[PDB]
Amino acid sequence: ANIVLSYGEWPEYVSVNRFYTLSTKSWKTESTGWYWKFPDVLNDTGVFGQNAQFHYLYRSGFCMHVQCNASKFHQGALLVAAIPEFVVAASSGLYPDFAHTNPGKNGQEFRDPYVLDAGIPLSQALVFPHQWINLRTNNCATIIMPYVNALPFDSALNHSNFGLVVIPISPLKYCNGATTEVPITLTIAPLNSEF
Amino acid sequence: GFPTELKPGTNQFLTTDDGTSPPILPGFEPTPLIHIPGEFTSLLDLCQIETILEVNNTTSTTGVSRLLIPVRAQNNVDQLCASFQVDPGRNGPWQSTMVGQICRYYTQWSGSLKVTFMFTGSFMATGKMLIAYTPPGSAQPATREAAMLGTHIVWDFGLQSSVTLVIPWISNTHATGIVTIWYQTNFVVPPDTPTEANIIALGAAQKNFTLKLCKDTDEIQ
Amino acid sequence: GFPTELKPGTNQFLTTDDGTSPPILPGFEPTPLIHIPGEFTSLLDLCQ
Amino acid sequence: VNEASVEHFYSRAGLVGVVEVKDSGTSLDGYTVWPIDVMGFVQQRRKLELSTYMRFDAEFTFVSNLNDSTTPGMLLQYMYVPPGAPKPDSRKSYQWQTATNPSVFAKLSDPPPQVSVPFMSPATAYQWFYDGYCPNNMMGHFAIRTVSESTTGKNVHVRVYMRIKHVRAWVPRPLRSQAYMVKNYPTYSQTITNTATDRASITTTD
Amino acid sequence: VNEASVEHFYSRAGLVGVVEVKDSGTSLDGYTVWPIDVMGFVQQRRKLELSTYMRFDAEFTFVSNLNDSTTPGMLLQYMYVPPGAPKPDSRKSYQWQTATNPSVFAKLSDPPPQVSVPFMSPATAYQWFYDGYCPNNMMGHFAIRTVSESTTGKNVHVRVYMRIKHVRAWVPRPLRSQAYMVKNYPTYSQTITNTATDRASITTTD
Amino acid sequence: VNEASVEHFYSRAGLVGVVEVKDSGTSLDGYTVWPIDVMGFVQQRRKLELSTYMRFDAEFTFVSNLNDSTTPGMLLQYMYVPPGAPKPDSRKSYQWQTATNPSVFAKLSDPPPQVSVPFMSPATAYQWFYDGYCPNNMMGHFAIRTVSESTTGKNVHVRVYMRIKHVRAWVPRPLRSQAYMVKNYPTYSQTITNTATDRASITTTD
Repeated sequence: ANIVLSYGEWPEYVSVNRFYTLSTKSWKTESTGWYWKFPDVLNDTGVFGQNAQFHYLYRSGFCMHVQCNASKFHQGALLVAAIPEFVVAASSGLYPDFAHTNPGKNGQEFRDPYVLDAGIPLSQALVFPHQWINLRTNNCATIIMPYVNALPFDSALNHSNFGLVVIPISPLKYCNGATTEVPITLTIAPLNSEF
Repeated sequence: GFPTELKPGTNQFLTTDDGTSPPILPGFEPTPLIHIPGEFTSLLDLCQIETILEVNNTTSTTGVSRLLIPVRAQNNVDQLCASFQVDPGRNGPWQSTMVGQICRYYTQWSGSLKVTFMFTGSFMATGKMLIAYTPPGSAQPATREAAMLGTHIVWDFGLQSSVTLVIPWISNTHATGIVTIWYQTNFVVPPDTPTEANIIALGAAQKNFTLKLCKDTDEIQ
Repeated sequence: GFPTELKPGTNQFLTTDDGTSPPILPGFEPTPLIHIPGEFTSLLDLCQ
Repeated sequence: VNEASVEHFYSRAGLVGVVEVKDSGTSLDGYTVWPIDVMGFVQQRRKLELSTYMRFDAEFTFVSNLNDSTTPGMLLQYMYVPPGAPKPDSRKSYQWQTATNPSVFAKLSDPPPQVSVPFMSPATAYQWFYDGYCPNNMMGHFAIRTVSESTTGKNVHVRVYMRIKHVRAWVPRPLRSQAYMVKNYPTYSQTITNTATDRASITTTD
Repeated sequence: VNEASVEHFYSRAGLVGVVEVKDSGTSLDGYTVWPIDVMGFVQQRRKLELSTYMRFDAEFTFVSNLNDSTTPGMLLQYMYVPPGAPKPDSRKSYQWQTATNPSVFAKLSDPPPQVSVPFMSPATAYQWFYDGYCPNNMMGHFAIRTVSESTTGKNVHVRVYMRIKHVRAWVPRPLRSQAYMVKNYPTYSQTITNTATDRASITTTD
Repeated sequence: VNEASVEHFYSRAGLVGVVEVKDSGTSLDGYTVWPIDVMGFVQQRRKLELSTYMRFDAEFTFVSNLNDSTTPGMLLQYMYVPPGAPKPDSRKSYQWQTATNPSVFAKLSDPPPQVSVPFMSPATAYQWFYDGYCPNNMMGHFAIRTVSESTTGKNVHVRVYMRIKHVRAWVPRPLRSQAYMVKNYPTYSQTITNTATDRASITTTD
């Protein structure tokens, strides 16, 4: 399909290289968005969680796919973005708690989508390797992501390389009789991993 | 050689100057460089990325709702829907895009632009629309029968999902164009389907674009 | 040549600098060198 | 064009801070320290945060003067301490004489001193945003002393200018629309302000 | 010959204006601005209006002195602002520290400062006469400040000299016989004066 | 690497001693002598005693100042006497005018004087330890005089910096763990101190 390769370069260096299907999220008329830190989303699941928590050093690339499941009588549009070094700020104790900074595999719901919860206009969050989802055109999106870092071979339990963000620009709406929540599904597949 | 005489300009410090200074830590060696994937060298190529434009800048609208254009069905066939100017550097709709925030660090610019529209409605919705551009130094059209004469493009969102237009050439400094959206045909809908939709503006620049003078910006934080 | 203008950094003394200084005893000659057996040149090889 | 370059975008000198050593009145001391930074002003913050990773060199210039634009011939000392080293704590402490803290000597009536400093970092680039878990990118300090035995009674005002060379930026990010509140942290106020000016209607113009 | 050239006709230095910054008496301020011009004197006007279109570069020299030909060692600052930019409005305003307004620092007892400025115009040449529908050919300004905290009480007198290089003139026109009245406009008086001296008769001579 | 070298280990400038010539109060004299050394400070002693035989050259710099960081224009004289020669003994003795004691003249308000001295030794290298049977390695002296007829009443403070070039070290030896007590002799105190910090047990750690 219409796969996008971030920055045009692949990472380029059985049991721990397989598809991991995450929890499904429900989309409603009122909704802000969700995000996931990506060096940790899998730090509690499968073999990958075990060898990441044991070994000191880590490096890897990733491939992500987002799927929708709606009908021809629904309407909406989403945006999927990947942000290297996504730091989350706190509005006015100058210290966000652990939950927002390091959410589990289920992610955290956005509080203020307009400023991207970091004072970022969100009208410019397209320089990042993004993609669009329109409920009348298609229902899929794929993204490749190499291993960006300043110092090679960093930690996996004390660092966050990047984050993935999904935001509804246009609001969901429908007519009477239709299901009141389209589901969304996310999958991951580690590629060229090292320890 | 030895017979030298000094000349005016001696012992002055000029901020906009480059020369030679001795190192303070001779023999030190820095960390070797490696290959970080992304790299931007030219500042001008950041204006080619298409960002979203804010045309709903009207009081009593806040949040993320200031980014969409509402289109209805009960509206008549011949009337205006929306309009905005072209000036990137000036205040207004072009303040929420990377072209109109990087043109505040310079004074003179010239070239062509690019605007892309996108429709987000139900699959079984059909209709037509009209988009026009009035050249610089004229009057805004009052009827669609007058906007039909100049430069325009028809759009049927029931058969296409996105359309694009290109401005020929603009050049401002420090009266500059206008674009309008008109209705042509109403909005048709089958039973048990919503009667609302939205549009996105998606402004951007072109390959012929130059900046000619450096100055500090004014929109502080 | 003759048309020269001085630049910032003049008349300063930097400790971590090397340059040229005139000799104070011109014409003097030192004792010739001979071969003392042991010789360490690199400081890093004392850790082995 | 050449003017629309990363090389020319960051290639200028400019003030980064003012330092005054006071030896009169209620305060009678001869030394003053200053932690070197690159993001002490808002405008340079918004221009340096268009990227995430950077690597460059720095050149520093010192202009010093009395309180009435007069330039007598008293001597002064400028010393730079690398990161991970004790800093002076008195007018005539022991640290003022060490062979590894590069120091320079100049008079008050002379062309301004000018020095250069290499790229000091244990990584391959500087980071303004760090998602992992008093400037963050430590570079050093500058201790300024007037060489004298007893007090002098005259205050000195010092400004400093920095030029950066051989810039390299890698990944971009959008600019900032919210007001700055705290240093080293992106915390923002609770009254979100719209990025664009307002208009009476979507079908009106001037 | 070489002496009867356009190149040698305009190639000389000369005064263009005098500026005094006053910090004593009823006026206690530290700054003064001056709009740069090329036609502030009558003689240079009549020599620059032999043509209509011109293109050149400029070099500026500054000589500064007290009121009794004395040269102490107080510091001074010269700043140039390009067209289309705010100008300072106070002794210690914010505009005195900007990285894009090229400024220079020099002392009062030193060889005179000397700087050069390129050809600044949005057209292909300057125009002294414009038939279409506060100098007309805007080029910039010069703000001069004495770096001090409080007042000084001493006035400063400054002169400025300009040299022009690489001249190019295109279309000529006759000279001026009427007296100048207003700047930027060719308005002339109502008493027309004859261009030639008078004579008793057409058949007489000395 | 280049940084872990004998060449870079010893290649730095640094203070070796301070000298003050006093001509006020109970002491009214114009001259002061200083026996040049290389091991007047503890840190340089422990760094120069990692070897036994060495050979190098030396460069000396002089910084001089009043007691209030002021630099008037009085004249001064610096003279170096080679080993095996009488030294001055009065403000205006005969030894101040000899053609074989290299002397230099400089003012108090000028860039610091800088001179170089060759490798002065009757052997092929210097020895810090001599098993056979007032520095040991005699090199010379420095006499400093203010050229004047009568007294002046103003004291002068002088510091001196030394750089060494073309180093050569031959045989190494371990460092020092005991406190220094006397110069030119390795005598140590009677309370032997352990080289390593203490621990509660051989099976405990933090």
